[PDB]
Amino acid sequence: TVIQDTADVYFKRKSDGKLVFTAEAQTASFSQAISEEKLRGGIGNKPLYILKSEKEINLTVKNAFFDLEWLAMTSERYEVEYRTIAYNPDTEEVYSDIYIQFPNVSPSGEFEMSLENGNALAPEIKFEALADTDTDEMAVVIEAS
Amino acid sequence: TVIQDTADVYFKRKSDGKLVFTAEAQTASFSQAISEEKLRGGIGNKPLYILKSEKEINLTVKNAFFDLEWLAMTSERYEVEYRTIAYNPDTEEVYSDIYIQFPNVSPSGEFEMSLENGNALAPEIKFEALADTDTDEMAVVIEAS
Amino acid sequence: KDDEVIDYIYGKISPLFALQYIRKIDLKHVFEYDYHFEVNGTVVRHKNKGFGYMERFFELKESCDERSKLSKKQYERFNALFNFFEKNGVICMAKDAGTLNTSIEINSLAYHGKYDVMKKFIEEQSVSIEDDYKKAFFLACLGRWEESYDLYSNIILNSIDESNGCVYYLSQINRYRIYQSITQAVTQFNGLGLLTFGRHYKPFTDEFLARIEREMTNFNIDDLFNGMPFEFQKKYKILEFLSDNQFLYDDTVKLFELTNKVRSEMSEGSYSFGMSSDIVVLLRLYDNLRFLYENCLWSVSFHEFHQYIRNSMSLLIEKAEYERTRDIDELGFSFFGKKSGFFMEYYDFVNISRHFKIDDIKNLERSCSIDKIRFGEQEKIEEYLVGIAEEITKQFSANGMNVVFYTQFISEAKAALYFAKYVKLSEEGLGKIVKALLFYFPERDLDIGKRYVWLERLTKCNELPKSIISIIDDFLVLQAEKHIDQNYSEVSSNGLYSRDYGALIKHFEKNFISKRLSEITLCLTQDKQKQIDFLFKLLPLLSTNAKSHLLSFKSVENINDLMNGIRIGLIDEFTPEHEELIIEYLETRKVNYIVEKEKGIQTFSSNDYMSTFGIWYFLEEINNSKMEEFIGMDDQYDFFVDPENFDYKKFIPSWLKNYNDKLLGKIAGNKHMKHHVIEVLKERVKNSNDKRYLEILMNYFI
Amino acid sequence: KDDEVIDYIYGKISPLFALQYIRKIDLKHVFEYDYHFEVNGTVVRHKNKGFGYMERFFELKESCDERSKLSKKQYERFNALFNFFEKNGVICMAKDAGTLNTSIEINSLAYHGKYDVMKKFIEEQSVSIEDDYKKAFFLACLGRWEESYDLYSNIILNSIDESNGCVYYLSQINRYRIYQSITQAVTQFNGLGLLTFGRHYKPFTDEFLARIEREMTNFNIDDLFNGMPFEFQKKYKILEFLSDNQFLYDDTVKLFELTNKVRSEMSEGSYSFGMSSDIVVLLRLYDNLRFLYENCLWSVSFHEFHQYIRNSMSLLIEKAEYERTRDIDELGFSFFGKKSGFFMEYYDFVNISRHFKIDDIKNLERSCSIDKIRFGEQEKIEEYLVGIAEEITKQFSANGMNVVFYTQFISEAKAALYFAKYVKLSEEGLGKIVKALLFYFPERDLDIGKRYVWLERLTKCNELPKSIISIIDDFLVLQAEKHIDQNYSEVSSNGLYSRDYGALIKHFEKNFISKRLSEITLCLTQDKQKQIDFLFKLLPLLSTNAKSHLLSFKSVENINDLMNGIRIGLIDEFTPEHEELIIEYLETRKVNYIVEKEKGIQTFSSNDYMSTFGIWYFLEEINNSKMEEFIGMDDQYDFFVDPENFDYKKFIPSWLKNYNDKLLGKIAGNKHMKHHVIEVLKERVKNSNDKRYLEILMNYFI
Repeated sequence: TVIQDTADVYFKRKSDGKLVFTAEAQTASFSQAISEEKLRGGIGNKPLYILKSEKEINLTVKNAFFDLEWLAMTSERYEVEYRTIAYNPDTEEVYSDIYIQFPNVSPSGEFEMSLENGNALAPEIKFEALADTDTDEMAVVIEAS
Repeated sequence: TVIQDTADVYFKRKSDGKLVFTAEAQTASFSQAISEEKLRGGIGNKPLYILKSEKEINLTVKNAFFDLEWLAMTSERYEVEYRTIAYNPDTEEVYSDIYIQFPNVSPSGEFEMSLENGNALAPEIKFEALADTDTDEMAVVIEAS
Repeated sequence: KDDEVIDYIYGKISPLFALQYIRKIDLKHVFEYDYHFEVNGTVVRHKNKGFGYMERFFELKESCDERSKLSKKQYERFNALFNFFEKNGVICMAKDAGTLNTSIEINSLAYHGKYDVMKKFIEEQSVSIEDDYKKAFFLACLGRWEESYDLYSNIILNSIDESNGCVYYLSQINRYRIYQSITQAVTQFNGLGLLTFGRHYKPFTDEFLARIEREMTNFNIDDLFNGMPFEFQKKYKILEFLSDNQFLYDDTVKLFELTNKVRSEMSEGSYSFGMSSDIVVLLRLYDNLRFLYENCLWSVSFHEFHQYIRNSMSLLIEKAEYERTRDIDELGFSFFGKKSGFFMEYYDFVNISRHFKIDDIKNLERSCSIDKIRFGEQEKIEEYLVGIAEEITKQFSANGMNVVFYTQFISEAKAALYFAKYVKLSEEGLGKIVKALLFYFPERDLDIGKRYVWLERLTKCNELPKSIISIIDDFLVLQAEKHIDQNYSEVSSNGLYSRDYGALIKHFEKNFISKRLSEITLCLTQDKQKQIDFLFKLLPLLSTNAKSHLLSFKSVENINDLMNGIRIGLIDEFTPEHEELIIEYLETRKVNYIVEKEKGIQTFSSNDYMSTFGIWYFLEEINNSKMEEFIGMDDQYDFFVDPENFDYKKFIPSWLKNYNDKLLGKIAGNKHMKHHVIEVLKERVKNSNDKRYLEILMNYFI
Repeated sequence: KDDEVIDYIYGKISPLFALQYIRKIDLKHVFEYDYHFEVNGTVVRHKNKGFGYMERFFELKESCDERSKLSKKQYERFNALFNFFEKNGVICMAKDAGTLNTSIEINSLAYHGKYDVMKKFIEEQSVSIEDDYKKAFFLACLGRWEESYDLYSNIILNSIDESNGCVYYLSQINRYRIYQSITQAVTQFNGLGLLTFGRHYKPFTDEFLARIEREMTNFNIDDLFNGMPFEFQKKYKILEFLSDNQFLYDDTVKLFELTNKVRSEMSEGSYSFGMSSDIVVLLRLYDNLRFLYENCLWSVSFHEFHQYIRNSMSLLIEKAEYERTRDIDELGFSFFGKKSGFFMEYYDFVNISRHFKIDDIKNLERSCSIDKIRFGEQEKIEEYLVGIAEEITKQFSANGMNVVFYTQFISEAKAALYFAKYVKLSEEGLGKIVKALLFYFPERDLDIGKRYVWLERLTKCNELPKSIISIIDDFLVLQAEKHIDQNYSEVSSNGLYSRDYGALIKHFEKNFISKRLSEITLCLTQDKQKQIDFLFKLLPLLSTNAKSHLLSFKSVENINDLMNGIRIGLIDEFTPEHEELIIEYLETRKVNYIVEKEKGIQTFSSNDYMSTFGIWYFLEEINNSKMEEFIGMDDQYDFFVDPENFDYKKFIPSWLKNYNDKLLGKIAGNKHMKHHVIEVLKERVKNSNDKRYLEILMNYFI
């Protein structure tokens, strides 16, 4: 009965494809607001209209485990493979599974060296989906069915 | 800097001219909601109109100190003598004081039987201003210049 | 080999069967932080030097052949460990975790609503020291705090004799708590009970208080654990946290941080995978409740636990409301769609009833819409309610009643009868419920107005059959009979009287003529004028001949009589004499006001009648022009009689939300008031989104 | 006896002089609960059976005659006590006190972030162990953790024999805290340091880490107090609060209980009198900050304190925001003079900036309206911000910035620059801040999008002078030069680039041309195609000849190129080639979608361009019937192309935010869809509580 989306996140070097770490999905915030310029500082004309809305995808994982090879060897780019089982309301456990992926992501963790005095092991790593001029965001979804 | 019109709540017996306790007033909630027959069910006819609004006044004090004589001697009715100093924005400190009273009140507190650990020193007594058929609300305001 | 892991786990768990239940969170203390035991049963590896600490045991569970390789002794030990780990709720090692199941935990009748079964147990002869422990908890729950204290001392001696460490420890803590409750009760009695009643109750005799004070003093549980034998400390490190007097040292902090996290989730609009924050909130809550109750700890009465449970349940309900009003994004729907709703089972009803106070239930109902969520286990809730009503009726019909039990039980009964609005009830259950509500419910706690509004709430969901109408008729006739004495009057904290009972009866049954009231009226004469007024209040209920008799005996003579007559339908129009009477009342009020101008003006009861006269003037009911002369008396009066000249800066939010339907339509009719009223209305709703303001703004004005 | 009173209180208070400051509450531990020292300053007569020596002391403080008859030594003792009680904040008894005042007086160098004076005091010679103590705190605050650890060891070595109990005890606490800091820091550098920084930053050398690991092993902090001599613990009970690792639980739970009370007061709509629960939390918050910072304890760096102060300040802000909008009721305002409104001061700014996060500052901004609160003491805040910018520029002007001090200071600098939107600054300060932000803020910790949005935030309260235009032009030209390389790609987390900096410049100053970019263009060549693309974005930001050169070198025939030309004003109308190109893209996407049907559907990005095309079609821009054939990808496309056919159940309300005023008006003008959008919005603003929906509803009242 517990929420049955124990997703498996694979963090792999986008440069070569070498697996970096593996973790358990914890949360995924989506935000869409027009913070470009001031509340309404966008550029427009009588015959011109441009969608200036910008959106950020923020992700957070837990219990990340690092590949031995990567720790050994040590513009860099990284990809995240989100692996979840599809659970429709009619069939709470469908054989078809949903593959999410964020091929481009930056390890911009908000941990920022937290020195709490508590004996808890939760190195929650934040992620922001980086973009480019051609690609608005790099998130991609697929349906197995 | 903080509220500078400390309230003096004199609780006196209504039957005879004796004082029961004195306390430092803490808050005064007011409520006005139509609950007669839920929000609908009140009397209504084509040419008739009757105000069925029913309102309640709840008071809470602190650090109540009861008269020695009242303890010694012990339909009963009680009166409250809220004593604040009227302070206007133009005159933050005024010689004139505001005198609020509750001649028809019921001494009933929810603190009764609170068994907190480390015996507490906040005997916050609640008060409900009982009404009557003739008097919709008994509380009265008078400013002494 | 397998025998090694079996012996190791059984050695760690051997002395832990004495407790009827343990929180799983504390199981880490058993294994020295080697594994982290989540709430959902998964055992996540945290630290380990060897192999087969626990994973080997799980594999044995999976592979029956591995369990077969064991000797007979190890076979029985593994069977016992399997039974215990099933009972606790611990699941397979986290490394291998499937779909874990989450439901409310199991509990005892002590937690449930069972008082008669509880008294039968006390009557019987005790079997073992565990039975004495349970009996003492039951006694302390039934109000006989002196008897519970005596029994706790008895079992302290018995456990000293039998060398049962856990029983000794738990008895010490519970006995200290009962002493605290008794002493605080004596002090609060002498403090306020004199004011409530008039002659202070002394359920606890003074010599008994001196005896308890002399028996124990300068004793603080904060050191108790340090005195227990070292073996008990090494084995039972789970109970160490009970010793402190500042109970709930850690749980409140975890609640605070989890609550801030949950509020951040609601604000951000962020989805959750795996066990969310609310799920761990619920699991922690039920682990705490089960450990306290099923192990029979007396610290469930104290206000700390009540505050903790209040916060947990309010957070859960707020989160459920949000999940019911949270807009879903297409990618969010891809992550999850059609998430399960919030089911309020019978356990949730019992917890909300026991651990809240009526102002707090009011707060919850104000913030959230509890009526939109569907309830479950209707039959169990109805049984609990009927048990409540039967208990109150049995205890109050006779003279017998314990004041300590009154304090410890009336809050629960009040909250349960209040929270039974949404649960459907059986006709026999409803009959017993109302019969206990209207007849034998004390007047010290519930006065008439609160009684009426609770009756209305019960009416809401399951309507009234004819039997309940008969009960209400009996109540009304009892009031009429009580009305013989001259000294009798009517008092209502909320301003509701018997006329509203009559109105309820009449609205339910389009025709209902009560013969007993008519007989009493025919029994009345001139000398019983007070009863004549009372019977005037409930006039439509009685028969025609009684109506003629009463109308002969008296008629309208003042503003109060006119008000009641227009209320209960005899007078459908204002006669010239009546409006003349209102004019004289206005003149009297004006002279009083000009006299008081030197003093501080006040309008509390007069404002009601003046506002009503203004409303009638607005509605084109009264054509008398003299009322205009009294302009400037009261803000609302001027607002209604002459809105144009009235300056629109005296508007109060009280009127701006507690508006009135037909009057609302009429305000919408008039442009002159409409401009300013809609301006202030939209300003106020923009500044704060209050539901009633939105309803007014969206329904009538536009 | 006045002399006995003075001698007794002096005997109680003399050891407290060594401490720089002591909390008001903890004073109760000094007198063994004889008096309950309220935070306000008063001292209520808690249960005691003594002389009332505080009463006589305050009498002496009142009457000059009483203190003039004191013996000389007693006179010096009395005036010393007077000085001490003036310093701490104690005033008089509760009955006598009529009205009191509050202020914040933290005056440590650490609190005002004085880094230069800190290092100067470090390098200057010391004369006493107190000086070494302040030096060590300064070093540790400065990031030189190894030096701070060694200095603390030296301080302990000297203090154990110099008989300074307070210094020895606090130095033990500080050494443990710094050890924890270094250990967790190296653990973050080893594993997560590689991922985060891209290197194995090892500021701490291996032998040093081993030295600390074996130096203070098996040191239980919880025993520290019990190890100190008896006299210290008897005389300094106030400091027991610091020994436990899980300290400041008491303040966390007491903040939990005063958060429940204040929330209930918001819910009911009450009217508190005397000392509100908000005043108690404020006093406790600035009594904790002052104690810890003034006494120089390292625990002020950890995360627990950050969470505590975040919750306290957030609660104060929400309470003030609520009170700003309250029901009038003509009752509360009359009691006290005017209103004790919440206004922001420099101390509040420092607290918010240091102790919050950017995600946590956005929550407080989304809940309340911070900009309505009034800010005071502008000059002090300008000094703080200019200091921050000077430090960052000085550190990034060179290649030497301590990695452990760069982790401690970047969060504070980020929060300060973020929260400096509301405060007012001088033109010199604006130039300094903007230049530091744009040129020397590390690119790993603040990428282009965040940089742009923070610069935009700063320029809201203060308009842009010409110096800011010059600074931003310099930074932009630096980027243009950097883009000569054919491997330089931009990364924008929020979706904002250098083109948006150009937008900000050409917005705040309508006429402006950067000749540096013009001369860069004159040297532009076909080989540097990437430079042509980057510098093509800022077309109005160049000169006429530069524009001609850029136009000659490349055309605008591509989807991204067409979008850029639309955004920068290069192209105003879609030519036949343009419509053909977009139709070509739509056909390619159609075939891709057809393929995806059999291979799963991916739709996030192309629906962006398709949505823009649909909006263009709605507004009568695209005049080709071909777009109707491309209908099939349901992501706002059909809803804007064929409103009637589109199933309005699929509509998502959240799409309304991204539209503009013109688009809102045009959609409202559409009759084929108005009813369903308005009903969705009204049920959306009735169930949810987002104001922006109510604004869209004001647009949609029609």
